[PDB]
Amino acid sequence: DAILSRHDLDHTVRAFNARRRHAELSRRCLHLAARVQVLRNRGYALSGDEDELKQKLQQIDKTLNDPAQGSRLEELWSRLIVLRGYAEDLKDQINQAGITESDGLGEEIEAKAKKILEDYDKQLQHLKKQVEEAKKDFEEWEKQ
Amino acid sequence: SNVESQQEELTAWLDRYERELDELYAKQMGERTYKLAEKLTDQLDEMGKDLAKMIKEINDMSNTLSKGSKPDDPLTQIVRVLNGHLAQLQWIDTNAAALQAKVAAAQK
Amino acid sequence: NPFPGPQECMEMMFREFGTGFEQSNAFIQLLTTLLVPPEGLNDSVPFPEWLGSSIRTLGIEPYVDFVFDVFANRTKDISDPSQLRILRLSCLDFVMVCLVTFNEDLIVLGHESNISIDDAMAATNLATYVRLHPFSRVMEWLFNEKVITSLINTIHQDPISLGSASPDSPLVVSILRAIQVMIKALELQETYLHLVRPEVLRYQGEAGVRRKPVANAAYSAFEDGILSHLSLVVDLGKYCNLGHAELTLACLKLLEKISTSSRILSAWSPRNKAIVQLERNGEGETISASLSASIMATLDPALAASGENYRVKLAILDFLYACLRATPDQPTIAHQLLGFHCELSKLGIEPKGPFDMQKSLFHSLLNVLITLTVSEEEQGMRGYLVTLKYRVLRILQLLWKSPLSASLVMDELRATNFLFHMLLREVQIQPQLPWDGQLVTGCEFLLSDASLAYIDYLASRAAIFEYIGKELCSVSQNRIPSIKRQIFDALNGQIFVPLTIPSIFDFFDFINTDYKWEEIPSPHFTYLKDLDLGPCIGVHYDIRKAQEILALKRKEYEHSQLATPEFLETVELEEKVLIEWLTVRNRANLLLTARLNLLQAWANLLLVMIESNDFKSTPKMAFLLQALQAILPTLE
Amino acid sequence: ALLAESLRLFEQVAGSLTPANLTTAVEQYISLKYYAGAIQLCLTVAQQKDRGNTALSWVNDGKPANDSRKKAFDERKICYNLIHQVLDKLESDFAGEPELVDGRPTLAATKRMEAYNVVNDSSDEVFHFDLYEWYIEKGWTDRILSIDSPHVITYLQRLAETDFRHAELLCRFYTTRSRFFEAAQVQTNLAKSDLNISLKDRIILLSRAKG
Amino acid sequence: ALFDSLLARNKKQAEGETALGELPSLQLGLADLRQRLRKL
Amino acid sequence: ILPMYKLSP
Amino acid sequence: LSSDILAIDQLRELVKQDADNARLSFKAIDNLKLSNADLISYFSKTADEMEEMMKKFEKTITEIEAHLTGVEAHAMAMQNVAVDERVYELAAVLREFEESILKVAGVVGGVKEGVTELQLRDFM
Repeated sequence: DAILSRHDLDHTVRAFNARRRHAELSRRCLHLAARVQVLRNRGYALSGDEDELKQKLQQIDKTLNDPAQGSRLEELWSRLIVLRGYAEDLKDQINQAGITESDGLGEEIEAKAKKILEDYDKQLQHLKKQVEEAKKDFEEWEKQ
Repeated sequence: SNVESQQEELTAWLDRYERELDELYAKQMGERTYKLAEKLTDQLDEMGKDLAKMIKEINDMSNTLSKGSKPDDPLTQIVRVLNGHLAQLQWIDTNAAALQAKVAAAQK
Repeated sequence: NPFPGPQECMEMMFREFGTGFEQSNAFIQLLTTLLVPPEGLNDSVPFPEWLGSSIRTLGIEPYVDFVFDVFANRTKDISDPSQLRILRLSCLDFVMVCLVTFNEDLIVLGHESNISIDDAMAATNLATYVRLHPFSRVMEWLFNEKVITSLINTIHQDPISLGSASPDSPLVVSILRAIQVMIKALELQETYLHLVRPEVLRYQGEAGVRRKPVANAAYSAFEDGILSHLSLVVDLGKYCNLGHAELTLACLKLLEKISTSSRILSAWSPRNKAIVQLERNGEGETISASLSASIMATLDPALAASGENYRVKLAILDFLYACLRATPDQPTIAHQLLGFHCELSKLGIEPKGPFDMQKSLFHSLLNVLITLTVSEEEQGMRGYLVTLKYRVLRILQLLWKSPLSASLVMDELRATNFLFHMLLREVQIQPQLPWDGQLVTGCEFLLSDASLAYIDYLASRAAIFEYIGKELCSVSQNRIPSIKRQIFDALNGQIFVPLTIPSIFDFFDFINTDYKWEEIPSPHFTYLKDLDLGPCIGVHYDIRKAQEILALKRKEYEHSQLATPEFLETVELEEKVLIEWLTVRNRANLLLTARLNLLQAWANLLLVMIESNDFKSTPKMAFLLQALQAILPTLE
Repeated sequence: ALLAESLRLFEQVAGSLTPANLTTAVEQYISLKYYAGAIQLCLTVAQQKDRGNTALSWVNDGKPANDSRKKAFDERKICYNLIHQVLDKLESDFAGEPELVDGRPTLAATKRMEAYNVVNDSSDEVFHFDLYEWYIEKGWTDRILSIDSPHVITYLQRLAETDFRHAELLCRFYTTRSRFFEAAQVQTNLAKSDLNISLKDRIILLSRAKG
Repeated sequence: ALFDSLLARNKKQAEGETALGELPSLQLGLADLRQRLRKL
Repeated sequence: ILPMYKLSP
Repeated sequence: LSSDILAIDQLRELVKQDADNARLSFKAIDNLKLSNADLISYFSKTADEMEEMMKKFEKTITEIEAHLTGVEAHAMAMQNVAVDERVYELAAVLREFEESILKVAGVVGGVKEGVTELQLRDFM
């Protein structure tokens, strides 16, 4: 209980918090790392590999700043809201089968299914780690 | 705590650099492309966030539609865990296939 | 120049028209109406190409930019919930009117063949269309966190309000419009990111344009911004108990598309989050109960294709099919909805649960399937019943083939005598019984939709034969004659509860060469004879590959200036015959592969029956001779 | 040593020789029986006027008229027409002469084999097509058949599709090599065609295809 | 508490966040999932 | 357990 | 806890590269107060990285489309229709997962043995 209480609350929050702090500090780091390449390198002689950088930047920027690509999301959202309203309506209509649902679901096979699931999880973890090892052990041979 | 204090030294210093930065500004007083690069790199984060919101809402609608008189039930539980297993199994399969492919290279 | 530079006066006026709700909604409606073309709801984007060419403005973008900024920021100053709902509905309608006015196939064919095959003249037209159309700006805004946050806040509402609200309530309409916008965005995100972003970036780099980004680079796709919301699926599932057909179908389609994605299921199951989110207060149980109560609702015989109940049933079946076909090895929400305990790489059943008491979604499907009669008199061999049973059988096969959910399913099936119900529901096929009032020998049969129902019935028979063979093999390897006797009796043509049924040899009526599905009457085709189906062709002959060729040939003939007006009708009728020729060839190939699969299944069943048979041979000599007589003409 | 070094000097400025000089060179090479060499110069001058191989992308697309790539084909052909010019005086000088005294090949027959190895081995297939087109115009039928290059199969296959009398050779090409099925495969597919062929010819085609 | 942790993990999984890549994945289940499994 | 699944027509 | 390990492991390598990238920036300023060719790789790297994140966005979008298109059908059937039948589904799923795992296992074993083959051929 103590271990679980520690993990489930004290550590999870610090993990997430630390990750967001990393992201923020990554942004700040790039911002500074960007200004450094501005003020000091403002000697007008900025070229060479810059072209390639702004080429890539222009390519990705052009790919992003498209009407269709930007429009697809907006279309999708409404396209979702349609189903939202439709589903909510059709749900409210068939919002009567509650006892059948709760009692229908509550059963015994569920307990067995949970067990089978845990077993699957174990087998899966084992396989995953086995493959991981198979990779790590191969990248060795990749050098020799 | 180490990872947590590393986000204290490498923050106070990041704040410390700003003085030498303002000093550099002070020196220069006596670009937009990068500023475009940062916003360009930053803009997609919002898209990721919005996309995440969308996915969450879709999950909400599907889950609530399929079942909405007992959200604390063991069905959606099995569904979710079982999805997890599906994903992990897919990962295993794909990566294993990749390693299998990697061996053909050694078959020279 | 409203009586100060124009760039400032325009924004001042926009902000002045932003204070309040009445004027804002009126301006939004006016803009939406103005964006409609005069021909009604494809080229000639509904606005002048020289709109704002005098001043240094991006055209019509400022309008959409201000609308999005308002809808994203100033939605908190509205106290009256009705005003907020009306404003959100107006914004969603504006977004839909802006998105539906975007050409997808046109831009695809342009980027494909315009610069690579066609000249560079029309390229400028498509470039101007893609640069001036506001679809790109809408898509860029869709990647913002404010938009998705407002959307999920609008969709996240208490259930009591929707329950007490009227079907024409603005909340339901706004939710429907939002779901439709989300669907359109999920559909067009790929097309945008492919054929909009690079062109716009290249244009901005070449020419001089000042634009402010409003998208997040981190959100590489639309799913990244919505994968952080867990209550969305819960709300979508709870909204299924409302009865609204349109809203229910929209929510089902949204959930299907979500389950069909990959990044969402990779983030959920990298333990898991959805299974625990749907098992907080028994949401899965009530969702399954509502789905069961819905599928059990009868349909209107008159409104076969218009019955909203049948549409909801088909939507639920398609959702289940898509959720089970994707990632079958790893469990999903479908297993939880069916009444299984989704565990990590393992399943199970709980005591006294809904699935243990034979009251769940799977048992409801079994019941509605065994209590379904397709044999009718007025028409006979209906189509939508066939489609429903075909979908049910596909779902059953997907559940069976999955080894993670195979043993328990087979046990539950053999514990209720499902094969017996299926056999009792079987019906014999003959060349006299018409399909939906239409006879099979008619030439229009290959062109009508009865071919789909016929293929579905063939696949159903094949699946039933495969299941019977698998169950017979299982009972034989289990070395228990308690069920072998009943199996043989069902195969002999008798049932001891005696009820008789047609033997397996009776169902061997699908092999018939009188129809001549292989032979096809080839017209004269005095012209277009050299046009082959090379680029048309998984036997699937595309019709557009030949349509483009015949169109180019007609254009060349017209340019030749040799009796172009008279001989045009000949080419027209030749094309109208070639399209039906292609459709008939496709239908014939489908029927042939279906017959092949059915024959393979029947042969496998017969082999499994003959091999695993401890009963005497002298009594079965009659059936042996009958099978020999039946196959003699087939081999000949 | 003089002609071999002259050839080295010409190939260097190949991407820059004027048709007037290239001719004067080939004219002299023929006087000195330097057949195989002169052919190699013209082939080399061709490739260096069009390194990107636009005469291929021009003919492969099939007769794009009113095009800038006409330069590529036309300039390449000035060299090809000279190759044809050499191959004529080759046979003329060694006209009807046998390829051997008993045991020993003639040096006349050697300069013949040296010449037709440069031609048959070249990787310029636009040159091969223009060469096969010119062999027919001279009635050298049995010459096309003997060629074992795979550029001849593409030429004859692409011409059989719209010319009955060229599909004839492709069928003859296969039958001298004893690829009998491949011939009947064309003869049958030709009788079933949409081409302007008389019925009594289609009777011959199917009768040969049956054999 | 194992299956519980499996849920909890698979729950926190499909819920954000700002991790520079890992966005929440949509859950399927049952019908679509079986086919999605078979398409492996 | 089988109220309606019985084969009693 | 084992799941918590990978969390820190990620957080470890993250702050470490952020430590270096924030360090590479100060040494440039400390050099100035008393590397321009180096940060180019860093920016181009961020670009190269994001270049795929966009593709991920496209992928997820296409999936979302493909999914909601299914949601439509599910609702389209659910409206049209308007416990024990779905219990069979769970079993049908699990018995199929067993098979899928057993399928994957073969691939894994094949790989592993395939690697040990080369490992052997190395010192053999």
